[PDB]
Amino acid sequence: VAAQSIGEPSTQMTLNTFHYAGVAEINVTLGLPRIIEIVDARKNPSTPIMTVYLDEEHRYDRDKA
Amino acid sequence: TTGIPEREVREYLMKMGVVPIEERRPAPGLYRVYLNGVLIGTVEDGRKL
Amino acid sequence: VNEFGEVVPDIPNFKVKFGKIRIGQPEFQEAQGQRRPLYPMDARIRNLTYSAPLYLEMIPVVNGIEQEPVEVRIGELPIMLKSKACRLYGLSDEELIK
Amino acid sequence: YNMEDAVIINKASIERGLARSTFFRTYEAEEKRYLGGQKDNFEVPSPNI
Amino acid sequence: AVSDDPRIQQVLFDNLEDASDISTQEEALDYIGRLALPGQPKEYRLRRAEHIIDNNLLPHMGVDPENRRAKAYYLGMMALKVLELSLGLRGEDDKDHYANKRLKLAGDLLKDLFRVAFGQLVKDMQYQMTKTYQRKGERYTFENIQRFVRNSIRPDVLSERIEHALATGSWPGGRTGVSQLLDRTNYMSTLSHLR
Amino acid sequence: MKKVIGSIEFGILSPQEIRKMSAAEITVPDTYDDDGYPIEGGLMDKRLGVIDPGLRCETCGARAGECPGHFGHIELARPVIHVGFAKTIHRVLESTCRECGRIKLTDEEIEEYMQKFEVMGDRKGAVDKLIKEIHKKAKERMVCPHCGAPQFPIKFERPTIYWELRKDEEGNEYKHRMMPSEVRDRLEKIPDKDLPLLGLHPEKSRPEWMVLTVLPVPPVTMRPSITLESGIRAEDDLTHKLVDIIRINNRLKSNIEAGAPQLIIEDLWDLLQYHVTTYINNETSGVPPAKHKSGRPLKTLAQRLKGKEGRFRGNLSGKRVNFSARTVISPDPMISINEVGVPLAVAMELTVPEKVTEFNYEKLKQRVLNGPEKYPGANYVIDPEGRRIRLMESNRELIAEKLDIGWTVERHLEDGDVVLFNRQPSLHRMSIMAHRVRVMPYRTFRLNLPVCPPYNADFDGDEMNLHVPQTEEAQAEAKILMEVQNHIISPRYGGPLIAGIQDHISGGYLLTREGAYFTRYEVEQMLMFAGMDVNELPEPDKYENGEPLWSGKTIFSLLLPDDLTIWYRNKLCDEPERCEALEKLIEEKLIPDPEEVRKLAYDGFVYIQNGKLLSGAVDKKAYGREDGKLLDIIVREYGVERARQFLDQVTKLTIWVITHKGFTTAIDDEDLPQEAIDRIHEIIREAEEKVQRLIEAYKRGELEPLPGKTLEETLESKIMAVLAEARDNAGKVAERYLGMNNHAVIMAKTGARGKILNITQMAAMLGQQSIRGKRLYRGYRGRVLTHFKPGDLGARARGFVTNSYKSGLTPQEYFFHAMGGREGLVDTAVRTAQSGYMQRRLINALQDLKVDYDGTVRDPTGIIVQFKYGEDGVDPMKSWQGKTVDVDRVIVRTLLKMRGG
Ligand SMILES: [Mg+2]
Ligand SMILES: [Zn+2]
Ligand SMILES: [Zn+2]
Repeated sequence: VAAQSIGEPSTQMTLNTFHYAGVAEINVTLGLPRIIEIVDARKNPSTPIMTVYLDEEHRYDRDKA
Repeated sequence: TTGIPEREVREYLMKMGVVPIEERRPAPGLYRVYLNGVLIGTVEDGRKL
Repeated sequence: VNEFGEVVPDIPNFKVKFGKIRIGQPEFQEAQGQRRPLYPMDARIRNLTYSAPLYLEMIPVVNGIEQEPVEVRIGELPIMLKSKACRLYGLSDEELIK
Repeated sequence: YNMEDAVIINKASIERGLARSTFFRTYEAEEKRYLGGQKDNFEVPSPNI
Repeated sequence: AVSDDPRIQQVLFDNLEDASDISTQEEALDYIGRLALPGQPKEYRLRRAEHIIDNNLLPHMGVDPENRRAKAYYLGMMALKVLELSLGLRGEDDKDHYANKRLKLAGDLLKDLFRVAFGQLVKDMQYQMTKTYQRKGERYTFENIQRFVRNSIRPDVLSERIEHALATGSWPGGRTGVSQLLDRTNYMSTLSHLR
Repeated sequence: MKKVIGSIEFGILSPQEIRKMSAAEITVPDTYDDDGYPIEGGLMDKRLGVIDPGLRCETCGARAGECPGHFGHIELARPVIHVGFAKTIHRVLESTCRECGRIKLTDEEIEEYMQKFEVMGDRKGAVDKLIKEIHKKAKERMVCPHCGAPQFPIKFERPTIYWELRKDEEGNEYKHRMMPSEVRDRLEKIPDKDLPLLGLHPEKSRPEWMVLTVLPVPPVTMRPSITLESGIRAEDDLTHKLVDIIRINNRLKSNIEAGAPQLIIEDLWDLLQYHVTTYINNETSGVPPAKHKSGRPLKTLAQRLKGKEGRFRGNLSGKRVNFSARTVISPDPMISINEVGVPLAVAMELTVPEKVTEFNYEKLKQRVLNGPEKYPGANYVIDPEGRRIRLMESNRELIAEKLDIGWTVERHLEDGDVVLFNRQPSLHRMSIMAHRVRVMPYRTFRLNLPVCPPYNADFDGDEMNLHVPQTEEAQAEAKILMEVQNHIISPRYGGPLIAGIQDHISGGYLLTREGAYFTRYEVEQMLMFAGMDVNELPEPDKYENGEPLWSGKTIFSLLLPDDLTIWYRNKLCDEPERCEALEKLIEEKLIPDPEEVRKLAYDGFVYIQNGKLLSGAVDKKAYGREDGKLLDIIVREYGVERARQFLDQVTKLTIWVITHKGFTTAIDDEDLPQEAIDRIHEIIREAEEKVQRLIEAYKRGELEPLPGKTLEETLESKIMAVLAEARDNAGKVAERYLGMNNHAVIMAKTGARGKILNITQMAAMLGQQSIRGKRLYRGYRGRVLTHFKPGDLGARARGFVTNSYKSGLTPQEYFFHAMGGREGLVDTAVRTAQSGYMQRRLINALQDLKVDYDGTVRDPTGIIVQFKYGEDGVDPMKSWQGKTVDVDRVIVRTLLKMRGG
């Protein structure tokens, strides 16, 4: 049941608003091919991103960020 | 398109002013006329021809 | 046919020059050869092949001199319906109905 | 009885002609001649085995 | 031969200097038969390249060794196009634009069928006449060919090979699906299927 | 006495075994010979297998039909290396010392590696590391501890030849060839104690047996002779190559034993080595495939068991089946949620065995007497012996005499037999469900309408198949465990899957709006249409001003049980203050009088208290395929069997109002007046002119570009945002002017084939038109279509449709719309392809896991994957939106039932 419940929505994996009205996150490979990459190993993967938060000095100021 | 033999074409252009490959620099000479990809001859003024 | 032209054999006397092709009228000879004209409607119903004969003339060139062109059929070429050489071309409405 | 793309049709209309149609097929039983000289012969198969 | 334009000309002396000093003339021709067949063919070495150069490099311009000299000029011009784009001179040709796409319709296809079929006939006609020379020897002199011909054609050959290739939809070249059976249900379909 | 297969222990056949399990020595190299009397003394039925109409076999008679073939053997004159073990033979040969039998390790070293063999006895993967370390350590040594080290040469390989770079004169290094006899005699010295220290077994797989001495011959039954046209015997590949073995074998023994010119032995040996290699594997490496005189390569053993199209996926793991039918489906909402309609023609071609005992004796006597023609008839009768007797031919009376209990009749399908149903592709788990047969005259399967989200079926010609299980254990199992009612909630997410569709939702709204007064005649008529069965309590006529009549809320209230207290905001609210004026009067009182402010009701705050719908209206938050918190609560609180009646009675109720009330859509439903039309027009003019101003800014180099993208992309990025606002702004105008009381918007706001986005897209702008992100660029050298000027990046030029579907599209705009519509077509067929393959991966990886009785998920090798399943312990089919038990619901529920009294 775990296999089937995860393999059913891939069929109903339609589009979204790919050209959003946003700026920061850009071309992060959404959709069904993303699922295939995590299900497989692959040392390499296309378009990596790492997220960085900041401590209590840089949290509210533009010039320090 | 149906089809027309290459004979009557070649002659008619040549007779009218097409300057054979024997004269080119070419660039920059205001030139290059093509016939089905085959670069045959050059001319003088583009808009005229 | 103008690409092949002359060819072989290894015996130096004979040669064969290729002449001109003419395309006949759609006909068929069944068992015990009787050449009769063919119409398209009749062809589809009895499993025939709607085609026309191809006649070539060949020129025996012995020792250089020409002496006698012979026209000999080669087989059968499928003709397209309502084309130029097929019997249905430029025929009136009443005759097509008949 | 017509939800999600179904259509209800007037009984009388069917019964007077609307949308009636005929299907056709044709078989092609031939007469093969074996090379040994024997032949087929279309006859009513004698009540045997 | 490539170009007299100085800017384009300066990018070719580099490429020239790196290899033309190492390989002299006609030895590259030798390397083809080398690289083609691994195992000493000494005589055959030169001749294999002749086969490869004449039957593969631009066969629309010629097939004899004299025709090479013409393709030479042609090959230069093709190369020029590539080099300028790396310098920027044009805009990449999109291969879906209908100016550079042409349809070969029913006429021209049937020529390619008739050519191969007619070739097989002429080849079968040659062998047969030769195999009738030893057992029949001499007949009437000017009527030797005039009988050799008719006995040695067996016309069914050319005919069958035309039908069976067009009726099955597997042409000799390698293409498939050339002929379909005319879909005949409701008039609009047939007319639509023809286009 | 009827055992089952416990285990399977693979190994290697020993020569000793092959001689007893062989039936005869094959000696005559020939096949049949010829057209009459096919009996030889070698490879054919010499007590081996029977295929001809001649009964002779090994004493057992046993004709060709049902007669398991018997094996043979061939006493090979000389030893022969098996190609399949070659790579392993290298690991054995160059890791031990010759003449002694030791593993070239001191006792101490040997002694301690023993303790790593009991700690690793289950994991095949991590033992291969440990074998190779021993392998690598032995290969780099020359000092055996039991022969005093006399300088050990090194071995060679590849493909099947061996060498040893020894010394013999003074310093030479000639390459002495190696013969299988030499190799074999060197392996029998290795004692049995050392095989565990290698990769072998002492009893099942001795190393010396790897050098083939006797070749077992496959039986006749596995080597069939296919015929070509009608008189040609196109011999079997196996047979031919075997015949080839005996022809070289027979000359071999006679040619060495008599004369000995020495040279022959060298050539003849390697050919036999060559030849056997093809019999094991014709597609081997370095071996010219031994073909038959036709060009067709022979498919030997390694092409027989496998070769990507052998006998796992072809005939073993998948088959067509019996007892089935397949046809089109059409709807009928007048049968219960689990029943299925079966066409009466299909009912007579499918039967079930029944096994008469003592209480249904009377019934079955009438069935078999009725024969195979009438509907309640029978087709076969099975006596206890097992011979089936067919009831057709000329009489059925004498069969239907004293039936005598214990027999078995195959009656036609009657009302009530269990049957499964399949849509085919079987994506999710729910696609095969058991139904209950009901039989009606015509030729389609009738499926009740709410059971048409789980099959993902529509009704435009889709076909379904139905198979009927037979054996009494199987049949029972299907009815208790797979019936429809046990699957209202889906295991994927915590919500109902089988529920109301399009008309069911929309009709529910009309039944419960403020002012839906149904006259006495209609109420009476519709309670008899919905199965429910009440006594003389329609009572009591809320409004008698105009006439005595009934408020819509009370008729709906006759379905919910008498204790459901629920309250939730739903989709149709539009005034967040009037919802909140009523939201406090439920908290601080919990049981008020219904009269004060509940009769000061709203149309979007469902309030039900102890079985009475005081306020609210029903839409897609009660029923429906996505989340509905009414059908959801009624299956948790009040078993499973209650839910199907509540679902069933809601369907036939809601339909009867929608039918008799009138629910059309005309053409004026999309019309706006002249003033509203002009309002949209001024918006499209300004939005166009805004785009023009940005283009002029780009030309004069005052761009002010975005951070990340390049200048050319910044321009495009700014433009798309400008127009998307303008389309949505027009949509706000459409949601404002045309009222909520026409028959088209109603469908949109409740959720029955709706989206406010398409109703607005029928009376306003369509908007931009895109292809996978960028705007329309693919065209002529400088423009899209040849009707615009070269070098125009304007709004109208680069694909922006201004007219709607009502007013009509112009020629340029219509062509642009086609570019955006082909996008949706291509994609949908492509996305399915990658999904289907991907699913095959995860199924063949996880299908082994089960939950043991102590709540532990274990893989088939006892390696515990998860202590207490799924971070214990509530099954996803019964949990509340990711959480468990829900204290917030349980408190309100029990406290209300006790305090209310
Ligand atoms: Mg469908
Ligand atoms: Zn037997
Ligand atoms: Zn030793």
